[PDB]
Amino acid sequence: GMASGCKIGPSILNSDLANLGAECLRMLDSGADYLHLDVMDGHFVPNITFGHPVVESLRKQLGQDPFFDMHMMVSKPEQWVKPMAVAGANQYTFHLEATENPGALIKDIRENGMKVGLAIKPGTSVEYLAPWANQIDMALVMTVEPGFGGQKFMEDMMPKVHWLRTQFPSLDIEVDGGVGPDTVHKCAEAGANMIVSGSAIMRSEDPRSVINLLRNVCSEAAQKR
Amino acid sequence: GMASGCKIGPSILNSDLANLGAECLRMLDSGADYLHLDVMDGHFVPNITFGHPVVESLRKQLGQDPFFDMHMMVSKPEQWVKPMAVAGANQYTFHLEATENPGALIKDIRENGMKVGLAIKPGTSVEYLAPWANQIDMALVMTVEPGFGGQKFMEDMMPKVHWLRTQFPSLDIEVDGGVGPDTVHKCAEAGANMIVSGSAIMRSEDPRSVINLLRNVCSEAAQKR
Ligand SMILES: [Zn+2]
Ligand SMILES: [Zn+2]
Repeated sequence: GMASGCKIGPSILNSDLANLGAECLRMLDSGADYLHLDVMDGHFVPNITFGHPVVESLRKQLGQDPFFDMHMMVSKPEQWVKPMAVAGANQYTFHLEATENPGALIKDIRENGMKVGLAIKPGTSVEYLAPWANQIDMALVMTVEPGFGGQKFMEDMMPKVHWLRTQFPSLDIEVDGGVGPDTVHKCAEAGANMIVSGSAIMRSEDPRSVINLLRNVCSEAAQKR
Repeated sequence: GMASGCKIGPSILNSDLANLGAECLRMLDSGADYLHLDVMDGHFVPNITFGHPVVESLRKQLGQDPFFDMHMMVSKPEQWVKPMAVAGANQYTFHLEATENPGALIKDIRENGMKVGLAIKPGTSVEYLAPWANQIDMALVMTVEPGFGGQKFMEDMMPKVHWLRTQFPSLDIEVDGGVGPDTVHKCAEAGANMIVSGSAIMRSEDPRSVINLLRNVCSEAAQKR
């Protein structure tokens, strides 16, 4: 199959947001494959993080090479496609629950020169990604309810990851929510190959070591597939 | 009267948002009286800037002394009072157009230990501020339409500032929108004593010089009142 082999994308929300450029560089210097940037508009989820203006500053600072995956937890994803492309995002991961026209939105993301991610919240059945799997670059199975503080990793989401992996062997599948050295085993064995992790990396004196561990656990499961 | 002296609060949206702490420290080291932080939720205005998690990082870096004025351009300002108070905001400036119960919000802001600001956009008659002028710490008369890039300063907003100053000699009155060395005379003469400016200060080589100029022009007007 053509699934990408394991990628680790640190989430930066638990980083020092007052020094976000330096934090990102630290993640990339520790071996991050991509940067997972969580954008929340206070409507789709009960929190407000940052929008395309922060993204543009980050792009000016880091240059063109680093890959930015925008996790768009916003209620009108159609509205931010162009501003994010102009800001320099590489991938636009929108929520199935935030539009009535996913098809048109996928076309617009592509028309704007970005890769397409499609995410689903815990209550949304995995079956609803099926008609879109072959038309996207990456699927995101969330493993916490977004926008809430201090949510435990949800083991009962793994059947969604396994079902996606079984039906679409070449789809890139991301997990996002409480993923760390302990929960990554379950995510990898279930089929996920794109790992988002935040506090487990940000709490460490040695983020390179934590990213290595995540990638290595992910790989050992992927080589068995 | 008890109108505060002249105060300059740089706006930081044209700063390097990937180095926001360093940018705020530079403003403070340049004589800024406060920091004016524009919060936009992508609904009340067509832009998403940043929320309380970024304010919390800023407060942790800069310590307890600097004063943060939150310009809350959000559709549900009731929702972010407690989160902003916990993040360490000093003043919460909400928009009169963003609520049908300004009275209860003013109380809630004060219960959460913050100063109270009340803002009106250009299309909103200044008469609508009057019932609340004595009950707030600061009124904000916006001098551009919020949410759009590169808007010209609106000279036709000056009569709103003057009416406010005449009716409420002890009220602190803020102007926000394309205010700089070339428009500050008009704002001061009209009656404004809190001056928010962006690029004119941010992109200067001598930001202390620009802050001093803005305060000095403002004082020359204030002395004649
Ligand atoms: Zn995310
Ligand atoms: Zn403002």
